[PDB]
Amino acid sequence: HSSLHPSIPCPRGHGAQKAALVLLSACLVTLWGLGEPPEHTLRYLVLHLASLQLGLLLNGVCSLAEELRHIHSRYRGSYWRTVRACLGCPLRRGALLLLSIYFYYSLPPFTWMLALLGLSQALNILLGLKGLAPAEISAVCEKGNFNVAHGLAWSYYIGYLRLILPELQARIRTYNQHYGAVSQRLYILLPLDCGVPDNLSMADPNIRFLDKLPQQTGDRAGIKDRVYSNSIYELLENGQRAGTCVLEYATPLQTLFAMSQYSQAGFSREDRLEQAKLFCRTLEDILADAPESQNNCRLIAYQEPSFSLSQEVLRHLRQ
Amino acid sequence: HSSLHPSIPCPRGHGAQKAALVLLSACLVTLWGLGEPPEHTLRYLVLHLASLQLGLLLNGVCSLAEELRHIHSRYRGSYWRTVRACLGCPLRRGALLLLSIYFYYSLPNAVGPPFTWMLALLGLSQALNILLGLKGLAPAEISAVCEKGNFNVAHGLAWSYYIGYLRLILPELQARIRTYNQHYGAVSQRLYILLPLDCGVPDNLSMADPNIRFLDKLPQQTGDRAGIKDRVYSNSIYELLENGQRAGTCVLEYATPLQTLFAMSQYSQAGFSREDRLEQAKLFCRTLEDILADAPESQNNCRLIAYQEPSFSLSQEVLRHLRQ
Amino acid sequence: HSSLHPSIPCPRGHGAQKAALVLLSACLVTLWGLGEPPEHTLRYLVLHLASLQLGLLLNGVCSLAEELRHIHSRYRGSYWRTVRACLGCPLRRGALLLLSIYFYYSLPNAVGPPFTWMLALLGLSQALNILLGLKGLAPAEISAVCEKGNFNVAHGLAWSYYIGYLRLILPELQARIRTYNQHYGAVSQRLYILLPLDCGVPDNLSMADPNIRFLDKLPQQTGDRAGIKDRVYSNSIYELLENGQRAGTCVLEYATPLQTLFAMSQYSQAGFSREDRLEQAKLFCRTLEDILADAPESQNNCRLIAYQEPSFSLSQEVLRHLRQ
Amino acid sequence: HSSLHPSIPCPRGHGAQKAALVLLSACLVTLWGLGEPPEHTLRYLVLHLASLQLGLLLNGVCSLAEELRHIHSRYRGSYWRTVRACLGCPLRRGALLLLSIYFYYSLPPFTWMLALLGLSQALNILLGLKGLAPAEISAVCEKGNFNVAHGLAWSYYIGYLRLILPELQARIRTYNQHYGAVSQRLYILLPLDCGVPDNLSMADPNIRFLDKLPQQTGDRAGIKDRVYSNSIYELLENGQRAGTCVLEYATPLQTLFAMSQYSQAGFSREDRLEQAKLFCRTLEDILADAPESQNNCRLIAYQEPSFSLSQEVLRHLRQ
Ligand SMILES: CCCCCCCC/C=C\CCCCCCCC(=O)OC[C@H](COP(=O)(O)O[C@@H]1[C@H](O)[C@H](OP(=O)(O)O)[C@@H](O)[C@H](OP(=O)(O)O)[C@H]1O)OC(=O)CCCCCCC/C=C\CCCCCCCC
Ligand SMILES: CCCCCCCC/C=C\CCCCCCCC(=O)OC[C@H](COP(=O)(O)O[C@@H]1[C@H](O)[C@H](OP(=O)(O)O)[C@@H](O)[C@H](OP(=O)(O)O)[C@H]1O)OC(=O)CCCCCCC/C=C\CCCCCCCC
Ligand SMILES: Nc1nc(=O)c2ncn([C@@H]3O[C@@H]4COP(=O)(O)O[C@H]5[C@@H](O)[C@H](n6cnc7c(N)ncnc76)O[C@@H]5COP(=O)(O)O[C@@H]3[C@@H]4O)c2[nH]1
Ligand SMILES: Nc1nc(=O)c2ncn([C@@H]3O[C@@H]4COP(=O)(O)O[C@H]5[C@@H](O)[C@H](n6cnc7c(N)ncnc76)O[C@@H]5COP(=O)(O)O[C@@H]3[C@@H]4O)c2[nH]1
Ligand SMILES: CC(C)CCC[C@@H](C)[C@H]1CC[C@H]2[C@@H]3CC=C4C[C@@H](OC(=O)CCC(=O)O)CC[C@]4(C)[C@H]3CC[C@]12C
Ligand SMILES: CC(C)CCC[C@@H](C)[C@H]1CC[C@H]2[C@@H]3CC=C4C[C@@H](OC(=O)CCC(=O)O)CC[C@]4(C)[C@H]3CC[C@]12C
Ligand SMILES: CC1(C)C(=O)N(Cc2c(F)cccc2Cl)c2cc(C(=O)NCc3c(F)cc(F)cc3F)ccc21
Ligand SMILES: CC1(C)C(=O)N(Cc2c(F)cccc2Cl)c2cc(C(=O)NCc3c(F)cc(F)cc3F)ccc21
Repeated sequence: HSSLHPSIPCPRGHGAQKAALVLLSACLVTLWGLGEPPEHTLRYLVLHLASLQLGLLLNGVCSLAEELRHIHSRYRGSYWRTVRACLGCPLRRGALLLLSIYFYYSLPPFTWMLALLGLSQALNILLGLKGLAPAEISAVCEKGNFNVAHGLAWSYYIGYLRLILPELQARIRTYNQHYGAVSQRLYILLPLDCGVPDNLSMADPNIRFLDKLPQQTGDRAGIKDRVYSNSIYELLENGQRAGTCVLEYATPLQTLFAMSQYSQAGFSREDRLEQAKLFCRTLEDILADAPESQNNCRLIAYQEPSFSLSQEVLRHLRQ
Repeated sequence: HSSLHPSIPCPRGHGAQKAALVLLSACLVTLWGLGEPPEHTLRYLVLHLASLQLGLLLNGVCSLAEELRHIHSRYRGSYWRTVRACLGCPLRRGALLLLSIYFYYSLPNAVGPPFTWMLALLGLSQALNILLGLKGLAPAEISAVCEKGNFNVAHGLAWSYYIGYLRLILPELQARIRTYNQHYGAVSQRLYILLPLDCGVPDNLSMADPNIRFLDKLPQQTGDRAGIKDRVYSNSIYELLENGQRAGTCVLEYATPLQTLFAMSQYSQAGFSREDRLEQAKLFCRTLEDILADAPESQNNCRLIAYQEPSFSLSQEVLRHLRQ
Repeated sequence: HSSLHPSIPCPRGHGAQKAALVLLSACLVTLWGLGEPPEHTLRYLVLHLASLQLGLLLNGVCSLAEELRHIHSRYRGSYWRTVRACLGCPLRRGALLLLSIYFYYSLPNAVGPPFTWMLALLGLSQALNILLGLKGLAPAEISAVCEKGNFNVAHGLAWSYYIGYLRLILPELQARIRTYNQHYGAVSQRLYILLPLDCGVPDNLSMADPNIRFLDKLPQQTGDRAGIKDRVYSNSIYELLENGQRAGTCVLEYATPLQTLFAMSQYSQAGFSREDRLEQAKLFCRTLEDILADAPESQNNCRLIAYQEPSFSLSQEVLRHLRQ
Repeated sequence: HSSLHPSIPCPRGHGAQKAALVLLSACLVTLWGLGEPPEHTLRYLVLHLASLQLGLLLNGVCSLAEELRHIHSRYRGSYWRTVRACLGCPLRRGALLLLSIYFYYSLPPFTWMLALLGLSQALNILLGLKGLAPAEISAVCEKGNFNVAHGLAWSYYIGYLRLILPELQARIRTYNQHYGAVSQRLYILLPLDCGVPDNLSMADPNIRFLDKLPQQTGDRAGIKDRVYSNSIYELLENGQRAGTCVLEYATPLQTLFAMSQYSQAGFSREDRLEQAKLFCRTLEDILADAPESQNNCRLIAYQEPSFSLSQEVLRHLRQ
């Protein structure tokens, strides 16, 4: 469970499997109560599974009709890779297919039923009856890591935080020697609504600006001088300075907001809120394990309901 | 169809629906030939669809158990949104469930068990599907769902690259190039972005090809971003050597997000494989190409270079686009 | 739900689908009670749906005749796009047409004629529907289609008002107000927009309410737009009288697009009725409210006043929002 | 047929009615050939129409379930207005409904068939089978004038062109007296792709800028001084001035482009192109009839494929 903010969803668990197990127990008890012959039960069950497997075969063929066009670009020119992409594993799938064919032909008309199954399966593709529910899609994305926020969080850590955080420790001490000493941490603001104004004082006038740390420079991706700059802010309580820290907005959140505005992005407000929460979770998880963040940085997540933002930083700064 | 590189896949098309239509026509012709009673055909088709709908109901009920745990964080604390996520649409799904229940209870059936026995078996089979994983999507179906939904990481990386870096710098780039030319051969008036589909992206460009060397940088651009008081955007100028003599000079850079894809491959915590890296690298190029095409700020002031290593041509690749 | 005024309609909801679900449940219960053979029920339901699909095919064929004339101008000169526009989706529609033809030819029927006789009658009835206009949409269905598709004129007017005027001026408005206050009681730091749902909008605001009078204008703002070298955006300052003494002063204007709606009502060539004017005027307010809510440039620097005349309160209405 | 550009679609005609008439003739000839009893033909036809009318009644009831919620806001608190909105005209609809009920009950089970019809109609709403085709929607919008471009064109004429064009004649002469005399017309550019750059020279360097006309001022909508300004441009051919005119981009086209970019607008690229063409057509039609445009303005529509834009203005300027 995340410690940043209550609104952050936890990773999905096994609850579906437990519900399926309860359903299995109930179904078996019901079959025991009904008193129908066990052999007929087994026959019907195996026939149903065989029919499902054959429907899977036909759906895979329909998908293969599409994937073969991409054979060169996506599948590097191998027909077998395309076939596996459509069927998952041709060996296991072929074994189950042969078993299903044998059992469905033996146990019982085969040809008429096969045609009826193909007709049913074709309508599923054309009508779209097998479109997955939002929860099913969300679970698939989270397990596979097919998420916008996943890439943004790793991009943020790999590029910015990985480089600057080690140097941050040295730079802050240099500033304190040159100059009221500032806290020895970088504080990152995570607005779950993705506000992120470019001037921090506009967010809260109690946060006012102070001189900058020494610039950090590095050679990167063919640009010989990438300059990394950090600003210092003072926090006002009762109208006087009550804290001083190096402060940031998570810039990737600004990308999520902009994606929500552009029509070409295909990115909605609901996607923005879900991905914003996900971005916080994965960034929290990575920094926990990351060697670079010994004690160097702090994450602050908040959700505006007259807001406390200045007090929010102070609370963690005092903490 | 992408113009950057032959290997970049085109967006998926309707071919699956065309194959489904061919299959449907063939199945109808086969039923016509078989000569079985039409009423039996219709009855059993409807019964199969009804059984599928009931299995969907039960699977959603199983899913609903997990989502109810997240109700407060993921679904705004409302039960209806949870049920909507699990079942897709309560009204349409309820209508189809009523139809399925009515027709399966009412109609005679010889291929399937009576209603209650059938329901017990259907729940048993759905529980087996859930526990064993017998219904998992194929990787091609997952890819189709992701590309239709825009769930890929490369989509987010490309949009971040456009919104943060290019959208700001490209407008100012013309003025900075004119200033550099007037203050000072004259650099070309475009920014050239290199896209290695293998995601190598060395920091020191000289390491990639000795025929590329570094000149004095463009004037720095500064702007206030995300609560940081103004920060530097900088660009480097390079000269290109043909047989050891300058054939061309240009403003040039690697696409930084490709380094993120490569690093994500190395880190175990990322759950990102090398196969994903190549797939997402191609998708990044395709997405960025589409963005810059429509983007008004990027009209003819930007150019993309995409290549894959087969002694490499890199310096010639940049020269090719410059003289073109 | 809009906050501007009680009379502004909320967006349409799902109530129609809920009523349809209630109807479906009642019909299923009625069929259950009637005790007629289930197979007859299923057969005749399927036959009715098949007849509807064939009628749709014929109607699309009739429509296709008109669209083929426009092929080059409206459909890029491609036949497939014309057929797509007429039939919606060739693949899905073809699948359903094959199903309909197969089942109607194959199944026995007592309520309808044999296949060819039925086809002749169905074409006759569809031709009558087209010629007589017997299938025209009700005005409520047209309104639902328009609001779902965003086909209303008020949508375009609101988006033009936001994109052209407010998006530019509102950011500069703060600096202009600060400049006016420093150069010089002090005007409030917000722009107030008046929205008469009757679309009166007189040019001279003093004519609307003598208690409103005009002060020295804000500094002019100039910018280059649409091939015109810089042009003036100007705003007027007003003072508000309570019992003949200044209670408040503000920057204020009528929403110009409402004059367009009123004028469109007067002009015969516009094909725009007074009933449409009131409907679109409310929709304009609702659309603008939604735009400014999400728009980042309009955060707390803009305010909307909406009212309908029942001796009018106008000056008090502005005062209400100022002190609030 | 529009004279601006070939790409502009003409208003839809009667072709559908002619096709329906041909279909009617073919169906009647087919019925004559089949030789089935005419009385059975009439009975079946009337029963089909009656069933369609009853389905219409039930659909109207389902819609009324929704519209009643809006009774106060949209329908000014009248139940009868809501009922008419759902049914179109309760008198004619009730007459046809009573006739349909009578004929369907008399001619033939009624109750079972009525329930089956209701079940069929309910599925149409829930499944959405009656969603109109794009061409049907487009025809409805064009006839009803439910279009974004319709409002934009009238807004452009009512506000800008109506006011300035009369004054334009006087102002141009004033400029010629003060000062190479410029053409006595306003030229408006209509890019069907909705490009519309803010600086015209950027579109084509052969178009260069020249001093402005005297400013026009007016009192408008509570703003005491609305200033209307027009710029003058010179056109280069063979590298020297070859023309001088007052030149404009149609600003509403810029709105269409921006709407295409914003996600909140629900406006696509295809909508942008269709509405851009429609905007040209309606603006062409209105100015033809409008009293104000005696000879004062010219419309130029072009569609970029290295473009001739400067030559395009010259061609019409020479014309
Ligand atoms: C009485 C019943 C009533 C019901 C209605 C039935 C009426 C059927 C009527 C008419 C058919 C339409 C006109 C035909 C002529 C055009 C064809 C062509 O000659 O065209 C063919 C066309 C190639 O063209 P292309 O070279 O341009 O490639 C384009 C590519 O397809 C696009 O791919 P995609 O759409 O995103 O998937 C891409 O997007 C696009 O890109 P770009 O933007 O550049 O244009 C281009 O590349 O596709 C094909 O080969 C597929 C052709 C086969 C698909 C047929 C579906 C199944 C149909 C019927 C079922 C019966 C089958 C078995 C029957 C025997 C019994 C078992
Ligand atoms: C064995 C079969 C398996 C198949 C599945 C069947 C299972 C059925 C199961 C469970 C039902 C769901 C839980 C029920 C408790 C919640 C209800 C509530 O108590 O709630 C009621 C809720 C009011 O609430 P509310 O005050 O919050 O108003 C909101 C409003 O509705 C929203 O309007 P809309 O959705 O855009 O149309 C607006 O958008 C939202 O706005 P906001 O954003 O502010 O929230 C709010 O205003 O609506 C209603 O009165 C409608 C209630 C009736 C609709 C029922 C549909 C027909 C259903 C079944 C057919 C059988 C009928 C006849 C049967 C007898 C035989 C003839
Ligand atoms: N070649 C190049 N030169 C630049 O100056 C530059 N600036 C940004 N970018 C790249 O474009 C995109 C925009 O960055 P964004 O701010 O949205 O996310 C950035 C941002 O959240 C953070 N970050 C990076 N640099 C800074 C910086 N100087 N100051 C504050 N935050 C920074 O870390 C994220 C990833 O940066 P990069 O992974 O190195 O590549 C970025 C990114 O892909 C640049 N690319
Ligand atoms: N109150 C107010 N003060 C202004 O300065 C102002 N400027 C524009 N607008 C209004 O915002 C909207 C956006 O204008 P757009 O340019 O996109 O369409 C404008 C534009 O295409 C054209 N037009 C109007 N004024 C000018 C002008 N000065 N110069 C060139 N074109 C103009 O005619 C259209 C309708 O103008 P109005 O219908 O009177 O109100 C406009 C409009 O509703 C203003 N509203
Ligand atoms: C399950 C199917 C077969 C039958 C359901 C019929 C009705 C009882 C359903 C249909 C749609 C439902 C409504 C759709 C929308 C809403 C808004 C929804 O919004 C909230 O207030 C909570 C969301 C949030 O927290 O933001 C609350 C439930 C409610 C009233 C629902 C209540 C139950 C309704 C009426
Ligand atoms: C009518 C139904 C029942 C059967 C149709 C089956 C096929 C013959 C159809 C299905 C989709 C069609 C294709 C879908 C997409 C295109 C792209 C389309 O694009 C263009 O080149 C013209 C558009 C333009 O002018 O931009 C040309 C037709 C084509 C090849 C179509 C040809 C005919 C196809 C293969
Ligand atoms: C398309 C066609 C003709 C077909 O090929 N099958 C294969 C098949 C099964 F899928 C299932 C069992 C036997 C056969 Cl033989 C089929 C089945 C039904 C049916 O009524 N299934 C209910 C049902 C069960 F019988 C057992 C179960 F465990 C769950 C369940 F939901 C209707 C039509 C068909
Ligand atoms: C739902 C139910 C039971 C019902 O209420 N009707 C009413 C009705 C008609 F709609 C049409 C005719 C008679 C009746 Cl009685 C119906 C009809 C059919 C059918 O086969 N229609 C073919 C068909 C025709 F018969 C004549 C025609 F001019 C065109 C056409 F397409 C199937 C099921 C039903």
